[PDB]
Amino acid sequence: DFEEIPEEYL
Amino acid sequence: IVEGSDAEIGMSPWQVMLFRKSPQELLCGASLISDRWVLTAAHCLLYPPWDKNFTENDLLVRIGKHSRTRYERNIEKISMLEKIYIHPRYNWRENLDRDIALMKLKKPVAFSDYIHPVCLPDRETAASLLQAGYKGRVTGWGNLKEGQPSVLQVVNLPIVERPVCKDSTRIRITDNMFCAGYKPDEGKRGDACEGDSGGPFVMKSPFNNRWYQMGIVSWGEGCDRDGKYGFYTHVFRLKKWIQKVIDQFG
Amino acid sequence: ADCGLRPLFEKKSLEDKTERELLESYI
Ligand SMILES: CC[C@@H](N)C(=O)N1CCC[C@H]1C(=O)NCc1ccc(C(=N)N)cc1
Ligand code: NA
Ligand code: NA
Repeated sequence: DFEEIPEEYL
Repeated sequence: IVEGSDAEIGMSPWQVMLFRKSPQELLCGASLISDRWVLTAAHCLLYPPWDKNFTENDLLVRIGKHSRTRYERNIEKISMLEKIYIHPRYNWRENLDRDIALMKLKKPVAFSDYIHPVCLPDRETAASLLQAGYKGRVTGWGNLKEGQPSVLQVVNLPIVERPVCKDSTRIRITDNMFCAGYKPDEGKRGDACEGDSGGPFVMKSPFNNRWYQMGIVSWGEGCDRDGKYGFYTHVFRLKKWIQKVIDQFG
Repeated sequence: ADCGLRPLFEKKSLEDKTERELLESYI
């Protein structure tokens, strides 16, 4: 449902 | 938020989204109180009846948001948790008494037009503003009814007298809570709801024209039910704990 | 120190569309 976020934050 | 409206851009720049990393989803609301401290409800993080027990590495803080689901490039800021602090006498076993937790960020966040901390009340602002009939403002990305909004929702709601709060529920109410919401005969309606948890109840002081966070979205029986009211953690009542944490852990 | 003053509203002396409802309840 949510737009994926920049990998740096994961 | 049920029966609220879309927020204006920059209207609640202390609004924080607690975000679960895997699977990627909203966990709760929260609020920015300094460039590295975020305030929320303890039940967002710890609630053993539902097997909820989040660790720092389980979560991210997204600050500056408007859109619920979208990644807001060049506008939101996403921060990692250094440490969670939950009130030591938070009462998850019975009534969610002292439903409050702090989160310390790994790195300070940069303030912007969309990111800015809210104030916490002192005794005098609290005594002056927490009065039955006085309205505050609740914001969040939670359910639209007892469904999910495209953008931040806002609703203004009057504080309710303590006897009316008590008479509206079988749950035991404490001095660390207040309730808010319209009565059935007042016609208007609105309420926080699931997913709004941990978000702020704010009031704009007429003395210095600043926004203060008086409450934290904590619990309610259903959402926007006639004769029921939303219940909020009483931030001023727990400020000693807040200052202690912030003082000992900076 | 600057808490509670929003950049796009109080800092610019702009009001949001419903804050007057709160002011009017502070009786
Ligand atoms: C005691 C009532 C129960 N429905 C509840 O609210 N709980 C069970 C423990 C967690 C908490 C919750 O779900 N909080 C989220 C919530 C629910 C309702 C409202 C409202 N104002 N209607 C706000 C937050
Ligand atoms: Na009762
Ligand atoms: Na109600």
